[PDB]
Amino acid sequence: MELTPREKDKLLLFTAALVAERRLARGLKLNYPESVALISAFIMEGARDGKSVASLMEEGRHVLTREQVMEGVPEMIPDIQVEATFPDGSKLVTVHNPII
Amino acid sequence: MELTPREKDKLLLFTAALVAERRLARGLKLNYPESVALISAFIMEGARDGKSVASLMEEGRHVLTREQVMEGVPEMIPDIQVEATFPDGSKLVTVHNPII
Amino acid sequence: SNISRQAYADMFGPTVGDKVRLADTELWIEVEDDLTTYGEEVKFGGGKVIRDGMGQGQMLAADCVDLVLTNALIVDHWGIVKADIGVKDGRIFAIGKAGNPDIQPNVTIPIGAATEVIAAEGKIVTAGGIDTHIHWICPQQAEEALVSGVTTMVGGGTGPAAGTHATTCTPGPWYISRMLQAADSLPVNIGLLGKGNVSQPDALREQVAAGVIGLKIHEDWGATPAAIDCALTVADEMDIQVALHSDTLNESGFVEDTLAAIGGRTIHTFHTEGAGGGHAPDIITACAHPNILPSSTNPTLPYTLNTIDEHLDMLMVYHHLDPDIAEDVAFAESRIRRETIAAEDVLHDLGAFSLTSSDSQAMGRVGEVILRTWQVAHRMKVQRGALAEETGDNDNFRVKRYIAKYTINPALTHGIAHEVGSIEVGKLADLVVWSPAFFGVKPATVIKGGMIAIAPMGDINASIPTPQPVHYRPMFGALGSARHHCRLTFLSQAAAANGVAERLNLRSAIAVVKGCRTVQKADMVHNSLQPNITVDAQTYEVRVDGELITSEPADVLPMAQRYFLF
Amino acid sequence: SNISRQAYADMFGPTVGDKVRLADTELWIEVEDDLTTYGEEVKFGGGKVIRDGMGQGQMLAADCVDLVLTNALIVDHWGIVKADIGVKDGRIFAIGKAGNPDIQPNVTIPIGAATEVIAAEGKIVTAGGIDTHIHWICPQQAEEALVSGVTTMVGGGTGPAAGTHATTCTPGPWYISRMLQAADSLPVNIGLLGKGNVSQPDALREQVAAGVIGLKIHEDWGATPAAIDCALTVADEMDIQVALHSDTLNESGFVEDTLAAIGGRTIHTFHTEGAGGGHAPDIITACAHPNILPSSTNPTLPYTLNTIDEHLDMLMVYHHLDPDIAEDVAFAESRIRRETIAAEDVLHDLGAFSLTSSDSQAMGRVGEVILRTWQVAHRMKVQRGALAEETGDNDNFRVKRYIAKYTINPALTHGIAHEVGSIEVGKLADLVVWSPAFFGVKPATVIKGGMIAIAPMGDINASIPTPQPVHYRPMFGALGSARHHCRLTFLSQAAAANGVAERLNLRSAIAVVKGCRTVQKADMVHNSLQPNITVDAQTYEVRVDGELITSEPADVLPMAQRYFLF
Amino acid sequence: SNISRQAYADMFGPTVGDKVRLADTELWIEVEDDLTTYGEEVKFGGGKVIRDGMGQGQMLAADCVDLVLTNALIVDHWGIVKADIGVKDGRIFAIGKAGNPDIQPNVTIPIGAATEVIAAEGKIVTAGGIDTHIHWICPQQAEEALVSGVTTMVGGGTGPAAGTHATTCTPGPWYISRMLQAADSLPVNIGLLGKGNVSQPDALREQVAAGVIGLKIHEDWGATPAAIDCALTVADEMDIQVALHSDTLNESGFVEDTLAAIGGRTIHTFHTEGAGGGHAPDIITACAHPNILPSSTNPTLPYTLNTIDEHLDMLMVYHHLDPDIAEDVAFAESRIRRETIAAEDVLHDLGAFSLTSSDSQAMGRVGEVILRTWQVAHRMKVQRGALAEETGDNDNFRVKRYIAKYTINPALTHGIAHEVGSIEVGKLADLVVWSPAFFGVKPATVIKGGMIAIAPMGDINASIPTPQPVHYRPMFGALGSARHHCRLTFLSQAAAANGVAERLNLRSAIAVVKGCRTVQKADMVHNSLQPNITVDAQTYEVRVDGELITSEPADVLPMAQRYFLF
Amino acid sequence: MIPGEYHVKPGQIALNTGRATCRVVVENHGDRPIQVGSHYHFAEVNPALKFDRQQAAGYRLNIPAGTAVRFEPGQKREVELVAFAGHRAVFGFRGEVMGPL
Ligand code: NI
Ligand code: NI
Ligand code: NI
Ligand code: NI
Ligand code: NI
Ligand code: NI
Repeated sequence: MELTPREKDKLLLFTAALVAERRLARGLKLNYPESVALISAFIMEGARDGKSVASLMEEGRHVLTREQVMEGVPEMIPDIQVEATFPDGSKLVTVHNPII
Repeated sequence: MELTPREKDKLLLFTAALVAERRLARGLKLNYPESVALISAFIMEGARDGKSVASLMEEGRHVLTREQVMEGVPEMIPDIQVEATFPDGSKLVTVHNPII
Repeated sequence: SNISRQAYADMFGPTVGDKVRLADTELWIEVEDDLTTYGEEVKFGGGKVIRDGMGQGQMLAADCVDLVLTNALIVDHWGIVKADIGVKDGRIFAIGKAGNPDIQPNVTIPIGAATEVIAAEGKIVTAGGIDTHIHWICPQQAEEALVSGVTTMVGGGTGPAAGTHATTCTPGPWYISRMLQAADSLPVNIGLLGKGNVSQPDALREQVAAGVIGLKIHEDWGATPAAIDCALTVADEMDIQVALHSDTLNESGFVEDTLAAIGGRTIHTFHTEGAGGGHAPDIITACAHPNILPSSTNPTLPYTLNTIDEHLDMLMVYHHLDPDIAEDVAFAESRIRRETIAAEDVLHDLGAFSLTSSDSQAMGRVGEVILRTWQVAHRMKVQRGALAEETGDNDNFRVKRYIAKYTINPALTHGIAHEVGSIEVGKLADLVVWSPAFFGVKPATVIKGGMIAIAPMGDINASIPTPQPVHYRPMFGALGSARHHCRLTFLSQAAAANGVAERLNLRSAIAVVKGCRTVQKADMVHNSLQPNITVDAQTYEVRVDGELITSEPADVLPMAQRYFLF
Repeated sequence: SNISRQAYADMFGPTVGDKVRLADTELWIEVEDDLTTYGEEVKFGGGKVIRDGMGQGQMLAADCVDLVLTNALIVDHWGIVKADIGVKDGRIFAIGKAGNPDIQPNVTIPIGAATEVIAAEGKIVTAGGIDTHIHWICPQQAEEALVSGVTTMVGGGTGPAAGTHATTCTPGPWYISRMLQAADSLPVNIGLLGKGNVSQPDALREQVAAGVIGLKIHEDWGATPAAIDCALTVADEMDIQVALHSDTLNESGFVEDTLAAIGGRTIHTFHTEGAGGGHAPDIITACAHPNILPSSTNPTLPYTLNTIDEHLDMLMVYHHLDPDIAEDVAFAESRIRRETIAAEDVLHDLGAFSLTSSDSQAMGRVGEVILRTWQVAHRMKVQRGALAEETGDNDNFRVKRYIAKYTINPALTHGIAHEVGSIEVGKLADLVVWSPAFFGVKPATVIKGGMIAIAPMGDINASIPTPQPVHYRPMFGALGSARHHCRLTFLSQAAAANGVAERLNLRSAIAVVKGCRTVQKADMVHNSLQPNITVDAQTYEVRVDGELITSEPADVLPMAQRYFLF
Repeated sequence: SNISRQAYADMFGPTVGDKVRLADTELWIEVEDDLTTYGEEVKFGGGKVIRDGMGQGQMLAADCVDLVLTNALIVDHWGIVKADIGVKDGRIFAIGKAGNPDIQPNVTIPIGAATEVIAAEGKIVTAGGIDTHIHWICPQQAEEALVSGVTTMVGGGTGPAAGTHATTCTPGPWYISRMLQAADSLPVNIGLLGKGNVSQPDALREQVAAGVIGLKIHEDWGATPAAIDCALTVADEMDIQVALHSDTLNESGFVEDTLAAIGGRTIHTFHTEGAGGGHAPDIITACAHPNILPSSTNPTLPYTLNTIDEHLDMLMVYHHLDPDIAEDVAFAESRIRRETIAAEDVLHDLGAFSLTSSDSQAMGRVGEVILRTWQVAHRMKVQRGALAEETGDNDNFRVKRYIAKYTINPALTHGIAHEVGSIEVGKLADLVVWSPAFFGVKPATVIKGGMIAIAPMGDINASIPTPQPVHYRPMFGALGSARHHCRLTFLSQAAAANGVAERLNLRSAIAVVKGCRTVQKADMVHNSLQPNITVDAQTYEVRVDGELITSEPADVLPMAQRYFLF
Repeated sequence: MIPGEYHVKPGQIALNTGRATCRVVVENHGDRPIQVGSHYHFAEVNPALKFDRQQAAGYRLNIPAGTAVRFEPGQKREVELVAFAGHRAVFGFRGEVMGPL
């Protein structure tokens, strides 16, 4: 595989998102780290699919709603940023006010 | 658990394979690292089941086909090697030209 | 006897006339020369050639190399040739034919009992990359860069502090001393840049005497004509380089005023295209001058379909700009221009831009300097075809022009070409071994000062080093005292003389910079073009001799999704 | 001109009269004073104030600070004020107004070419925490503590050995020397405690001469009157502190006998409530004496719904007690008492208990000293309302009383307040920067000796330092020689004189402890109460002046599930 | 009073006559002797024995041990006994009865204020393992080996280079010097082997003078009679050991020619069975000679159902053999023989083979030397029953014979038995503590030079060290300067005299090898058999005195799937 | 498209050109297989291989570098040898020459 440090670091984000994913499935209101991990992993998969940065900046704002996270969480996340390998290389996706 | 360095290292391979597994499920053509991780994890589970080295060297060649991976990938993987604890201890499984 | 060319290539790697595809790009290289004697190639292994009395001689350690890279296909600014590479005392000893003079002919690289062997047949070997635009935001950047194939890092910073997040400056004696001490822990050659923004010369001299090999002039600390002139005056007297990030706001004047302040003195302009900073919107015109050594930072290389979208927001987040307030987004529009971003790719292809760098974690990707440089070359071949300098049915010249952008040119620009920058005798043995299918993406071995420092490594407990999981791990060359011996800390001549290394008790080898004032655009290997370039103030269109310079955005690039897990 | 207060707070952080909520607790702080001149605040960035000739002057390195924390909201035992913080030579230079005297007024912290900038507007800055109850079970504890905001660790141990699992003792010269050498590798200030349980003075003097800054008397090694008196006699002559874990079994006598043995001499009583060890069930009465400096360990802070259940079993596992044998569970019942556990919270609120500590991996959580201290303050505000000392509609005084529990008081108790413990001029620059939403939970930056040592860091290869995954990673301040320069190893005066640092070839800066014998309860900042406290031998009820002291267990706490992944 | 044997065993571990099962194997050990005085056992804890005036005396540091391992069940080549182990100055002080002579009888290991305690009741303690077949392919191997219970590593290499992938050779002065410097960073004792394949003596002497403690003769560099004789001549004059990997190809002669070249001089034959390399197919006959110290590498230990299948392909991949070309697979068949692989297990049981080693990442598993050695003993007990030397109803003798294979014998073979190799007074305190259920698989504590270097550690932030996740983590004994003090770098006598340690500025303790030329098969503890062994050239059948030696392949083994996650 | 693929031009390579060669019939009289490498001094190979050792003096196998020729027990075959070059000084092997020639 010849995994570089950045590929291995992203494995950490993916795993954190698996934890969040299962908890949301149980019907829990996500906390701060769970919310950031879930939305972040969503974007990385979008890039693997070949979606554009423009599409993801918008779609990322519909992963979680205010009713699916604990009180105060939406305000603790003014934005979420993550990079992934798009068909045209690494690009940065910034999702402003992802939770509403 | 008293996990040794090698057990922890294999947790990295397992997780890389979870990423590949989900992408294949979506219908994507796997890339180089995804392909190596998926086939590798398959073998480790085979050893946990108690399958022989001889059986796995063959079965490993039927996990992915040329139509399930990106162009050039089969040629980037002349073989795949992985070790796991068989009922009779650690053994090395080498799968030659796993993707066809 | 006789052997077919295909069987030969499989056993010893390609030879004269054979072509090799660089990774998954459309770039093909052709072997120009082979320094071997057919039938006398050295090969290591059971029953092979490198054995006592055979390919290995009886000479003492002093009369043989410490390491030999056998049957390597060298790709450097001077040629694409097949040869054996000898390393002795951590430096490049010779490029030629290895073996034992007792029974073999034309031996120029003697192998003896004291010789270690690295089998490079079927592999491409290149010098280590040199990134001259590092923001020392975190130490983790050194491993990321090393893994990508970059062995020298020049920049400034003190950690995740605001000043460093924005500029490549290590402010003052205390932080400079602290960072020089910390550098001993990192597996790459390092040189630091101080804060050059001051109108009092002695404040700059102090920093140089403390150890910085250059001064960064950044607009955030005030890139005014007074500051610029002051920095250049000190640079001229202390033989150090100045890196510039000009006044984007046009607050003290326009690009012509800045150029006037520089006054024909040598200077390295950072991210000359402008997106990363500089006079809006024509800082790019600087590449026309003889005293300007121009480089690009990597997020804009090459122009792709998602570039503008990501950049507009990247700039917004990085500068804390309010997107809904019309007054802020106007400045955003002035910095990110599709017109200059597309032209930059072409200017690299023509040789008007001479270096590529990252701009680590401050609008740049530290592990993508090499990778992006090749993506640009691929995109330019696809769009523009063969360069006027090409000869034969290959891309050899384009390959030499581009590899120089991250190896020899940055070395020349910063006064360290006497130590590193290329595969030439006497230079530090910083080498990178690549498998053709992974060229520019994932290295097979990264050698620092004659010792392997990092390489892909499989299961530690396995019967062999190849079983999964295979990922990059630090080797002996990155450990304690062996590391110190295999890396260099560059100092200014003033610091070296003041005994800074002894005072701080620096453990690594020391190298002194020199020749920073005498380099000019004409000295940039394969990238010395000084075009009559203009930028339309209203439309931002870039023209050279009146002709419009532009390119089309890529939707898919090589060296991307086929290699990375994320 | 004029600017509205809200826009002002968004740009420069809050000012006089504004209130800020501490994380998700009910604690609110109000800015008491602002040392700026409105309109002259320094801000770093493109086109901002800290630029050549503007907010940055022309002075040489000696006449300006190395680092400036701009627009910081300081929270310390002496005040909650807005100001700029200057750091020079690794120490706190001044708390005032930063800038350039050439064009700005009231400048007390000069910024020059040699100055690095950390933008603290909108952030809260505090001194580094000091944990004086460390069991050196593993080196990994130092990173865990550093990340939480603790910069100094005092304790004893030799690794995961039985003696260390149970006591904070580094036994004898050999292990003491070995641990002092190992300390150079850790990114926190360190001081060691030796085994004080012996009735032969010379065996204690040896340990002190070897380097320990204190002696731990633990019941597992025999907390007898003879041992206690011996340790105190040596402490009195060598100016070192004694930490006590009394005889829980009441084997040599009751609490009154132990107090009699101490004989009015200075001593730091560990986990004074009793759950962590000590005379059953009234060791808590010790907080009434003038010579006793009382601290709590953290698992009992604050009293919650699951406390008793977890503790009863924790004690069982830790002491290898057999749950089915009535004779063992009786001793369990004697140590874990709901009555004393509930009272302890109140005693902290009243200032009868002066310190908080962990008791790392021996009935304590190393990364939760700060976090739990604030949870107690929250719970006490909710249950008891405003303290009698409060002024204004805020919790400022309660905040000052509690922050002193893990900063200045432990420093005073162990004789290191001359080096660390608070944000005052001349002290080592161990600072912690917090975002209000994460105060006491997850730091934004942890500075050691003037250099950032650890901080949250995003993707290393990203264009900016903010993309995910963001997790704590060691910075330059934690690397090799830079680390040695930014940390302190505390020694006893005897060791310093004997040349122990030179003999062991210790690389870090050295600091000597002093004033351990002269501190008394009256010296504990905001926590000097000596209550007439009694404990009923049968019911375990705690009373002060006859009134019952108690509290209710929390079902939910702030700084918990909203911040952690697990 | 009186106590029942079961309650006694639960409190103090087993005593004389009790038996203990080794992990999940069929091997049972019986306590042969107990050095205690019933009623006077030392136990640490609340209200226990090791307390001031009780089990702990009043002596100064010089008159008491630094560390005491209480109630340990020792398993070493000399006995299986219950006793207390005293450690002083990093070395084994005494094996006897610990305590305070003031009130206890028969005290031979005095405990004082300066004594740390490790509770070993219920645990088995053994010397650290010694692997003499290391390929320094990567530094990560040291941690893997340490975790398994191996504290000394002898081998050669320079990193992931072709020469090292194939041979245990550190070629020449430069690489040798570099590797000696790198060794200071690793937590295990280290000794290096140079390249012994040369027919010019001075080229070997140089390497020895540079620091190697032995020379590796490998067929890949040419294992010719001329080379072998040259290496042995130098070894004879410089008191260093020679390790041999003979000519598998039979190119220069057959096994008898190699033996003739050796000429009765001392030599350590690597992987004597042949699969790992050597004269095809009878290199195994070497174990019959008095001057040959024979060892096995681990992938063939023990013979199992999947062995041949994995080996045939492992050899193919490792040697780059083409499976479809009949000419290559013939050589494959000559090296991997079911006949010799099955016999090897029996030869170990009889004591004809004296050492076990790994052959790390070059057809061997670095973390499985100990584990596989016990699996062989288990398989041999199951198939062959009790050894002729057994006495009583236990496997004590078989256990002593096998533990010697990876502890005392390798130490004797390489001239380092004066420092390490067994639990005897005066030797470096490299000890491994095991819980019986995990013996040989996962250690409870690994001690290096008197300090714990690595051990299982649970949640760092937990209230106790036991909560999950529990995994191996480096302790204080593996940190910077403490590490240097607790490890040894072995040098040749010539290097020690030349001042190599001072020249390279080596920080760790130095030990010199001696007695490598005088060891013979008769000196191998419990493994000195010289059988009249023959190998049929056609059938490959192994016979001793005409009787066929063979065994059956295991389908399931202990110390496997019950313990590992993968 | 195949990442890193070669485009080897068709043809053949002539090895060890311009050097003296000679053919020798060799027979393995031993009971175990013998395999000789391309650069080994043929005159000093395993004593079980019967041939004119005098003719092989200063010669090695005329085969591609790194390859070898195998001789199973009783196997007889004709091999082509090429003369050593350089200083033509033989050191090592079975120690029969240890000097020039
Ligand atoms: Ni810039
Ligand atoms: Ni920059
Ligand atoms: Ni305690
Ligand atoms: Ni404690
Ligand atoms: Ni071998
Ligand atoms: Ni080996």
